[PDB]
Amino acid sequence: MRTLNFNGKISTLEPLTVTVKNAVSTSGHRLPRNGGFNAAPYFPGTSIRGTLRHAAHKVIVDRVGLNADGKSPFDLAEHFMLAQGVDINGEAETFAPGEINAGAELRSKNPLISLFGRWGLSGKVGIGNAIPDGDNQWGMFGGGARSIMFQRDESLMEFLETDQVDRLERLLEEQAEASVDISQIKTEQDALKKAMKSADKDTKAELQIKVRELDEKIQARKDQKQESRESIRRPIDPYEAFITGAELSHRMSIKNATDEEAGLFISALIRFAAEPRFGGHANHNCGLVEAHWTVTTWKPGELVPVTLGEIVITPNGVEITGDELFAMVKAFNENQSFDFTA
Amino acid sequence: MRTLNFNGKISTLEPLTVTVKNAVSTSGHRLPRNGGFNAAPYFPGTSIRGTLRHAAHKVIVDRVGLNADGKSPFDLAEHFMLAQGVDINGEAETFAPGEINAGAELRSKNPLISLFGRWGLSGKVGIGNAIPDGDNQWGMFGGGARSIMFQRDESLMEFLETDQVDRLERLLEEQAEASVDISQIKTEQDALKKAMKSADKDTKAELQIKVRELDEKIQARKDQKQESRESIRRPIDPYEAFITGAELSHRMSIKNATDEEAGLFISALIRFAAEPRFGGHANHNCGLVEAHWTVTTWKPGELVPVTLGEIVITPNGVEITGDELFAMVKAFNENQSFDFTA
Amino acid sequence: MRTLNFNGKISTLEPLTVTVKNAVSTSGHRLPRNGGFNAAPYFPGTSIRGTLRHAAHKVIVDRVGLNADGKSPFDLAEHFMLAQGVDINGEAETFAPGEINAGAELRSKNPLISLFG
Amino acid sequence: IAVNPFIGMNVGRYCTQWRSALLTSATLSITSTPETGMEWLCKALGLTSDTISIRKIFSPDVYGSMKLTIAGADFPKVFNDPKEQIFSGQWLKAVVEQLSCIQGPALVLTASHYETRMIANQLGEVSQPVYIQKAGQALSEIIKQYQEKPGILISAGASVGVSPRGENGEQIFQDLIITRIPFLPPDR
DNA sequence: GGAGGCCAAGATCTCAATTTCGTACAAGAAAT
DNA sequence: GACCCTTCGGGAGGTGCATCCCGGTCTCGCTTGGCCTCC
RNA sequence: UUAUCGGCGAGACCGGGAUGCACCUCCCGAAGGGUCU
Repeated sequence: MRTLNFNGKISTLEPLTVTVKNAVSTSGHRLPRNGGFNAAPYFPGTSIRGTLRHAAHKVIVDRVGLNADGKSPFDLAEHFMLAQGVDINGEAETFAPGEINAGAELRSKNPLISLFGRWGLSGKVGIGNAIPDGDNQWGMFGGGARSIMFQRDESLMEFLETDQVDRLERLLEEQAEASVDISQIKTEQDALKKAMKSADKDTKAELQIKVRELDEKIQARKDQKQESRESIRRPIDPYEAFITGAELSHRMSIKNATDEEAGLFISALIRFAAEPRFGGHANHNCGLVEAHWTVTTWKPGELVPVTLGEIVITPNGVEITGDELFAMVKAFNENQSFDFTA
Repeated sequence: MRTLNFNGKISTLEPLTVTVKNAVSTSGHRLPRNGGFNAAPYFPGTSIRGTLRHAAHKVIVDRVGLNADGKSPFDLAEHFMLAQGVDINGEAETFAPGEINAGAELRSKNPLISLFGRWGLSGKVGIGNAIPDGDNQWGMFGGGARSIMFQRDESLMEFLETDQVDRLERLLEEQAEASVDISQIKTEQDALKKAMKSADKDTKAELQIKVRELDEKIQARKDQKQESRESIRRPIDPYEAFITGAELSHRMSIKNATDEEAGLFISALIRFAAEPRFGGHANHNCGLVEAHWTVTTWKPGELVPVTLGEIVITPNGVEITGDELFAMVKAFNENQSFDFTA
Repeated sequence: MRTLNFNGKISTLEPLTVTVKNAVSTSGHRLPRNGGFNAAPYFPGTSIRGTLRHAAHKVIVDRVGLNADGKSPFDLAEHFMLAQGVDINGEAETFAPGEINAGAELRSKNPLISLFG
Repeated sequence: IAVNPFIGMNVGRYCTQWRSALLTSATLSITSTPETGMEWLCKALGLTSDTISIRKIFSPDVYGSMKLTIAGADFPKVFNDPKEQIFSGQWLKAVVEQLSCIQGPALVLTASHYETRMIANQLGEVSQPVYIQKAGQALSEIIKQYQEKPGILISAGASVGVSPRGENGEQIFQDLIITRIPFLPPDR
């Protein structure tokens, strides 16, 4: 068992963005911040870890074998336990505290669960956050605005029947009237939210009620729009993302990694390199990354770690250089004693 | 169902501009900057995605065809769903447990919606940002000034009756005195725009109220102009655009692309190549591009990608290389089982 | 409804200049540069578009013809709309309902506004 | 050039290479403790305790007298917005108010010549002659302008170990107004 | 067949609730 | 083979629209006998 | 320092949709000239 540290950089091919419920607020979309509003945003280790765990789950599904017409020989409980560590059945063998070698048999038979952990079983893999290199390297990408297709180019209107043209007329008049009414209501709402700043606690209750009621008024005003519930033409709030070519330092660790588990992890990185996507806004191709990792193992009691090799994920291929990385991959590919079932 | 990466370059035959609301400010039309204020501007992947989505929508409209008068069988809501992914009828539920397996059907029947997703359906296509290769490949274009026709050319005066010449006289005197009045109140408004700078918050908001009432005074002075509500002679603010011949690296991805969806994408690229216009400023012919893409596939688990072919879009034609791209295009053209009434 | 691409060359019979307000500075009159100080200057598409729009306006007033005194039937507002593209009476609004599907008919009736917008 | 490559290391060997280098200053300390406060010398030139001959602070006990008046937290914020270098007007009014309340010659050490110019502009010269250090001027000219007629001397920068002392030598400014701590700009 | 070794029950409950560091000057050279 | 003399003034916009929603966990800080294996 | 001793821990992709676009001529005026095998 070796402790492998993948220390390396994620270069950004297309902006790297993520919406975490914690970070974002009503002020707009913000990246998860390194402890403060005026801090360097980091790409969370949670998103990277989930992407790699799903890549490893697909690696396992491929490695066992797609039988039938592509259906994998795994139930839904197994897929959830392998990819998210949640047992829907509850039949997962909960290791009562104090159990010696907790899950050692499960770790030996399920290298994936050993790597990415479960409830009551520590995951050997720790996927750290990707911290950017240098000031800036983040920006408000996306954005823009929905425009009515038929108000932009008139040729598409030759493809619309008369009744559909009158439908568009009614839809736009409805959008305008709803916009004016909702905007007046929102002006009242933001004046009320300005009255928050005069924060007398006794008033705050009456203001939260008097603003959530005005937001229900907004919802009801939208609900009576026969043609379109939502205004079709509207500016898109931009999302904060790491710019293209941004260098994000990444640290990943596998504690006490067997050659089988480390080979599974390297195969997960290999399959991730096919679709090296991190985060969301994949409609704008956000998340495409090329990443290079230096694998260094550290024998405990030795003052220095030794370098096993380098994993380079690039659009031109995966360069896994190093005798020990290939040894790990071959050992994982050649071990037939993994039970991923219940 | 394989991943296709279109990695390639967009060369700008004419300047390539866009005004995205967040990027633009009181200064004027400015490209999104790829980070901070001074970072290298990029052409939004949102604009490219919208242009290609509308090209694909027109491709599908032609493929289904038109009736004798030339209208399309698609309803207005179907058009909006196809080219913007908005249900005007409001039947798109976000996370309804009954759509969990609505995916494969809605994909194989509607390759366009599968490519460009909707509210609840992830788009298979990710259209990334066009990032310039070199530096100083952008500039301020369109700098001009609208000038009175009859002052630049004196012949047009002989085309106007006496009363119309007197109307032009009144309009010129109106522009002159109204503009000196507007200039006086403007230099007062920017004098106190400079004055708020060193102002406490109370007096800050007081000077912002003074600014908004001098703005309403601007509007009122404009109203009083009976000949014209707006001035006729004025310097047009230039817009920021990528230079002619600028090389922009572009990355587009089709995740898990089936043959028909990829063929629809290639047909969309061809139809966009009929009018290779990106962005706006259609006047000044801005947006015309010559783009070449290397389509590469990456089977998950493989260490290298395989270059299926190249899609070169030039003003002299569209060249598609590789048997695979042709096979995808033919598969899309020969798949008659698309029901786009989703 | 066919898209025409006029791809071609302008050979300069006599020196071609333009005073773009941005491009000029207190240093001196400089042609609008294609990005940065040291790029290759271009002749703006705005100037060519204005020249061609005034040419088309003169074409249209010539085809409509002139009365005995030689005054075009159009008014000042119509001239400004046809060549200058500015509304004197305020009859121009963006994204307003009612003009949906009236644009095609107006374009057919007014080819000048159709072309130059 | 800069200390980006840790150029400091170089000069550190230089001090070693001589028989002995004696680095002294009136301000060669951050704290009153030698080994906690001189560690910026222990960390910038690269000289370390082993090679450091001594690390000490010598302060007299009875040297002069001093009354301290400091602005509290409530005092108006110096910069309404520091980035574009705008000084909040409330702080300007407070500073001029406290400057005019002085009944004798004083030495105002502002941080920037820009601060010198704004404070001079905001002052109504109600007090005895106000002497101002123009941006990029020479202090000693204002020094000898000030010896002939002591008054209020607003001189940013300056200092570098100088003092507007009189002719025979005497403290000719009972007050010294440090308007703002000269906080160095952020250097990306 | 008495020693481990795992597993279920025992009736009750205290208590508490959040909005953005630092903004310059010099003096003085045998040069990189 | 030495200077000349460096121009004004215009005029700087108008609107539209700012989404829908998920779904917020297990624990456990002690002792005892009952039952089940089993050296 | 009214004693001595005690890692709190293990799992989770927040993602899914959008062309921001639509109009403008920046032009109007001028001799750079005269001297010397």
